[PDB]
Amino acid sequence: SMRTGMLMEGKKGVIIGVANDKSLAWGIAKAVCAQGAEVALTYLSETFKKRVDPLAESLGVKLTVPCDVSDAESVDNMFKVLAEEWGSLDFVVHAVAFSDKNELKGRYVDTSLGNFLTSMHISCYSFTYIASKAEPLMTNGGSILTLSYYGAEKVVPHYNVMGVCKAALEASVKYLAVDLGKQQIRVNAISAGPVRSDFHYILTWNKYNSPLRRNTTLDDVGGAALYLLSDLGRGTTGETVHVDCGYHVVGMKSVDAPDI
Amino acid sequence: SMRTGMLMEGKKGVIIGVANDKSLAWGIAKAVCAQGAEVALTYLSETFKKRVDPLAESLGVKLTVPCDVSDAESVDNMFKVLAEEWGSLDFVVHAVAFSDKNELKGRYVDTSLGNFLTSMHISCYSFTYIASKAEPLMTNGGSILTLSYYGAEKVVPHYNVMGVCKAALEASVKYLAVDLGKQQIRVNAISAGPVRTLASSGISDFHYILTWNKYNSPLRRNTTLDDVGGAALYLLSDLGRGTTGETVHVDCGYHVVGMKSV
Repeated sequence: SMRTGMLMEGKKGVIIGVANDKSLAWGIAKAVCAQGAEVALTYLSETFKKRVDPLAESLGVKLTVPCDVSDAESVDNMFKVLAEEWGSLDFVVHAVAFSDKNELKGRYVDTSLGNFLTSMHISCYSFTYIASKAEPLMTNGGSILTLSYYGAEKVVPHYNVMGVCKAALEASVKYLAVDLGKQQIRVNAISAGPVRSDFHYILTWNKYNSPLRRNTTLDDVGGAALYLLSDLGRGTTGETVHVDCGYHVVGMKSVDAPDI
Repeated sequence: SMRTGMLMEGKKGVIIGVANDKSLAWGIAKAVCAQGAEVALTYLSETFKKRVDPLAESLGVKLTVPCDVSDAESVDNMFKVLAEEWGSLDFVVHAVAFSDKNELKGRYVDTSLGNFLTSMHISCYSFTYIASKAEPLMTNGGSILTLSYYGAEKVVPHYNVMGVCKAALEASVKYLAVDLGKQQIRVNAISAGPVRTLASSGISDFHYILTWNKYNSPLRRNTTLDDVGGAALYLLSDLGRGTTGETVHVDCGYHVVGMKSV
């Protein structure tokens, strides 16, 4: 639980998507809390609250609030609570995605309408709606951040409809940046490499072929989130920053990496 | 009505989205028909058959079929009709998009859920569904084409959720190209510059968009239906056999402009 710097001192923000200590949302929470941020964590509903409690305790988080990002009334209530507790907000982190697991295993061309719309609602639209509700609380400027992946830009096998959803999200970041920039609110994404069967293969491929010859870590993603959410990042908006050990630059499997 | 070449001789295909003679879909139809294609034109419902009849007659099109891309049964019936008439298909052109006109006037951040979902369904998902229906009719290869716009890539006015929908569409093109390429089916998009379709739309932002593109594009003119037709001829004919997953800009160069023409 050790705080190690003061880069986020005096900044208050909500992180949406921390359900365990292995996730990207957790890596970001740990990084900003270690730099003095005052954080609220969300949990899906009362039934799943006891899972967030100890994560909040280790971070030093004192405010946890219910939020189901597919439910407009739940999101509205969450911001009402933050408004009452804090009056203003400095940052929002949106680390939530959803898509049908079985359709990911199939071909993209076989995607069903229901899965397409559900995935788009949770993975893409929720960010826009959340941004709309955060705006009146972010009077003194601030920073809103979401997460993406290289499958938004190039075809990654079995990422299917999530690639399409993340492409939509990356575009939404740009349109949001224009709307919210009038209030000095930045809007950005981190395009993260995979962090350590299908998943094992993608992770190994990234290890073998990335320029740094390692996988992305939670600490890497936390560092980038600190840039974007602190005063260091005041001049960057509408951007998708790759935090993937350089994988995005590679146009072909390394000649001396093994095929797998 | 006069055929001028043979680039599409022996190719059969369906064009979805021709409702008048001013649209991109019409420009494409005119171009492929003039090169010898056998074309089927869709119309939205029985109400609109009167509007498409004279367009089809002037193109020499003998097959028209209902197709409302929000209704899976309608789409399924359309491909049933093509399979019965032709047995196989060489090309598909998808020129359909929809969003709530009132939300376009406002801010992207105020987009409603209903508008987002409906725009996504019609403007992006329908292309994927149509591609899935075409696949078994194109075992011998061919070409599937959709339309996009620079608002998919960069923020432009009076576009809002359509920018997000088009970005999703351009990503879907890439995924579809991987799925359908083993069968030698190419999947591509044309990112077209704005064209005047109405004498006056009554929307100042549209006048602005058109004017800005005209004066600041490298060619110092607006995109025409002929321009888009020619690009479609590349992508849909044998000339385009080696290109797939691509979004080709047919916008008089506007996409390269970082500031303004001097």
